Amino acid sequence: NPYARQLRNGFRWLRFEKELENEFREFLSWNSLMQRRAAIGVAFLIWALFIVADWMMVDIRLHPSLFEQLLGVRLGMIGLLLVVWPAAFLPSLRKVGDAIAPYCLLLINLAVLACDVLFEWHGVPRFTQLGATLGILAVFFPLGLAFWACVRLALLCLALNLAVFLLFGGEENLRTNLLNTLYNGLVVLICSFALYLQDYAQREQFLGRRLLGMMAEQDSLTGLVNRRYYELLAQRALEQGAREEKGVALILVDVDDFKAYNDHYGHPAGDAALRQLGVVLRQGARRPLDIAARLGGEEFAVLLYDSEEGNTLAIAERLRQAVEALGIEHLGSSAGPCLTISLGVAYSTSGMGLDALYREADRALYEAKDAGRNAVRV
Amino acid sequence: DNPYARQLRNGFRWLRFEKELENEFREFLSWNSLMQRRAAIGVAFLIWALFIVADWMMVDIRLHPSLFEQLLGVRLGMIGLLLVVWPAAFLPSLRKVGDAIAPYCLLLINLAVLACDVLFEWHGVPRFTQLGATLGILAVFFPLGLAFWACVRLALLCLALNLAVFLLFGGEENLRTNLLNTLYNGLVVLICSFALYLQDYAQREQFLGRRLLGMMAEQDSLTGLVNRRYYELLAQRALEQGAREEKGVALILVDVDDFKAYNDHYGHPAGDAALRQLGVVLRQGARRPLDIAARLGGEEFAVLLYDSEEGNTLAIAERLRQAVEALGIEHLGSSAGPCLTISLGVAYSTSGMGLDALYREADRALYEAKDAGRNAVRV
Ligand SMILES: Nc1nc2c(ncn2[C@@H]2O[C@H](COP(=O)(O)CP(=O)(O)OP(=O)(O)O)[C@@H](O)[C@H]2O)c(=O)[nH]1
Ligand SMILES: Nc1nc2c(ncn2[C@@H]2O[C@H](COP(=O)(O)CP(=O)(O)OP(=O)(O)O)[C@@H](O)[C@H]2O)c(=O)[nH]1
Ligand SMILES: Nc1nc2c(ncn2[C@@H]2O[C@H](COP(=O)(O)CP(=O)(O)OP(=O)(O)O)[C@@H](O)[C@H]2O)c(=O)[nH]1
Ligand SMILES: Nc1nc2c(ncn2[C@@H]2O[C@H](COP(=O)(O)CP(=O)(O)OP(=O)(O)O)[C@@H](O)[C@H]2O)c(=O)[nH]1
Ligand SMILES: [Mg+2]
Ligand SMILES: [Mg+2]
Repeated sequence: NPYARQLRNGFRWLRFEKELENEFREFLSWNSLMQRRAAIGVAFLIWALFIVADWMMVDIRLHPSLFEQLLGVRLGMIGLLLVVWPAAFLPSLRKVGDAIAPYCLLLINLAVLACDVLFEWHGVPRFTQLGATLGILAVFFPLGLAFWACVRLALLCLALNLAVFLLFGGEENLRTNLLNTLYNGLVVLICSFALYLQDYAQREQFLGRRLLGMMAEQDSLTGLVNRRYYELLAQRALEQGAREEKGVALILVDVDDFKAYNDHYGHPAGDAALRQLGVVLRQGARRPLDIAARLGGEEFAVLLYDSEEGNTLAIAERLRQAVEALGIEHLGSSAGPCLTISLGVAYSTSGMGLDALYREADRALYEAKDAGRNAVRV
Repeated sequence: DNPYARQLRNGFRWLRFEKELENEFREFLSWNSLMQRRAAIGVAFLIWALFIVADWMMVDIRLHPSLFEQLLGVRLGMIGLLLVVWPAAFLPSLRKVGDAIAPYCLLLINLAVLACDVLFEWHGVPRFTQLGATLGILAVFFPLGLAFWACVRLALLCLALNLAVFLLFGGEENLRTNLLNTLYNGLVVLICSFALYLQDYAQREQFLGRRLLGMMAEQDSLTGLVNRRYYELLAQRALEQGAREEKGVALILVDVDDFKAYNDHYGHPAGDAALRQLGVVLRQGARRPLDIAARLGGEEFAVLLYDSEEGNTLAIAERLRQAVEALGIEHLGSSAGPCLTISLGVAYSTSGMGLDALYREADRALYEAKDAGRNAVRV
């Protein structure tokens, strides 16, 4: 089981196998549709709050040109925010949003510094140094991106935020911006702790549900289908077979003389071979809508879909030969040097239930097992 | 079913478990969060040390020596507080004490963040690191192992102090800057609350899943009592323990008689229905200490007994046989009575004797009870 082995060996440093990671990314994108809706809404609200704050804070009568330039930049992203808005709600193109989400964030960061880079252009001192911080925290919003995607994005944002102040506004406020950029560095580090626990929990919650579902779908010792799933699926198979008007053939597999194997070879060794029986039974089960299941204990049942009586006899004979050709020693057998297998085949028609076919299948094995080696009766 | 499975099916939006589950979860949270306190103490010591360096970096000691001294006293005070709480957090013996002051420790850190600022306006010097108050809020969201609502209510209280101190002790010269920064900090809390919710929700589902996955796989059964493989581990351990203290172990196998009639006349859902009442009445009849009851597979089950004599084993076998006989279930196809009949086989084990020998004797008596018209118990 690919899911089980990933959980056992651990997934530290937050990385799956190539196929599992691709499945996880689809899982991440599927469950982050609601988060994208909130992220677009909050970004529109935040930038709207920036505009009203700027107008009510800076005087226009003395610096009208500065106000006009700032107002153009802010509305520019707001209009650009309404053009990426149709690309985040339509499910038809949600895939492209996985690659443009970094584009839609770093561009927002670009405008955050653009508003400040104009206060010193017009010779007006700043009134809030917390603008740069809110652009950085937008990176950590849960847009369904991975751990390393968000982390590498904020670090790039941090570098660009530091760069804009070094080449601009020189010999003025340099100490206060460098400290604020340094303070932001701690902001990124603190948020990295929390995001790590989020992504680690998310992956191992995804791994659990896949493993839990598979475990209930199959049995444990072998890879066949457990009892309660087999009953439900066979009823669906019978209903489907009646819908398309074609008979369903049932063949049951039973091991003969298992006390001798148990008491002479040991309890763990006696059925250690059960997996070997499972694989050689499964390799003979490759047809479409052809199932392999264990009914609990020594006896197994496999269901054939759209097969004729000649085919059922042919496939039953070769699997009996195949298990005989395995040649596992079993000294207590009265029908051969090695362990022997009994088969019982029954045919089911449309509108005829599971109970009747099982009744029509059991005594063929009973008449075969007794006074018989590996005989098969229809 | 399981309490863990019950919660998962019910759902846990708003992040609240049952009282017993939440107490287990909180202990689970504290156990796994022990490593996080190592980093939390490290960063808080490092951050406050860096605050001291920054304050001395530019503050004019010549012009304002009193301001520098007062700030230096406050910052070293919490570092002293960090060195007195540090021995109370790394010791596993009082880990409950270590997180008994976690809201207390964070609030004090927030207090010094504002106290090392308001003194700038006390001495008439404009501040230079308005971002300082924000760092006192982000400390609340550090993964200290607290619950979701504990962190959320803590940061909101820290938000209140920022607004209160700047409106009252913040004078009137830099107010318009203060409310803007406090309003921006409100967005900081809101943004971090989104990520916090996903963290706690993802964590809680795992604990329900891990408890459910482990218990269903290793232990228990879908309808029965215990998995066959786990029964084998217990039986080997019980035999090893029994041989160590030199006492016999009694084994009893319970079998259903004439099950073909029940299956083909009453149906499969009736057949598995007969199983689960059979399981519960066998479970209620198994109350001895270190008593193992399991579903081996198919129709037969085995119960393991520790420190019992032949008379007790025969006595308990008879009453459960009468109990299941007293249970009125229509099994009209029976050839041994009006209702379904149950066969039992009891075997005794000695010291240093393998499970195959006792199992062979146990089933041997079972068939010799079967051919005797059922309803028989043999040793
Ligand atoms: N059982 C749990 N283990 C957890 C939980 N959170 C973290 N961990 C542990 O985190 C481990 C991840 O590997 P590391 O120790 O390298 C992770 P790091 O040291 O960077 O941070 P922690 O996750 O705080 O240990 C993993 O072995 C888990 O046992 C949790 O909620 N439950
Ligand atoms: N290790 C395991 N042993 C099993 C399992 N299921 C059944 N058994 C063992 O197999 C036996 C039950 O099957 P039967 O007694 O009907 C075996 P036998 O081949 O003699 O039956 P017929 O061929 O129908 O006469 C019994 O010894 C069980 O302990 C299993 O999943 N694992
Ligand atoms: N299968 C997953 N569901 C998730 C994940 N993250 C969030 N959710 C969903 O979160 C939901 C729990 O919250 P509610 O249903 O009350 C809606 P709320 O807005 O509070 O949460 P979200 O649905 O996460 O926005 C739940 O239905 C999940 O489907 C995830 O990683 N996997
Ligand atoms: N509904 C279920 N039927 C089961 C289950 N396990 C076995 N069986 C049925 O039990 C039958 C196997 O034969 P049994 O060992 O029950 C023999 P029975 O008690 O009918 O006759 P005696 O040998 O005279 O005691 C067969 O019809 C199986 O389908 C199970 O978990 N559920
Ligand atoms: Mg058999
Ligand atoms: Mg029987």
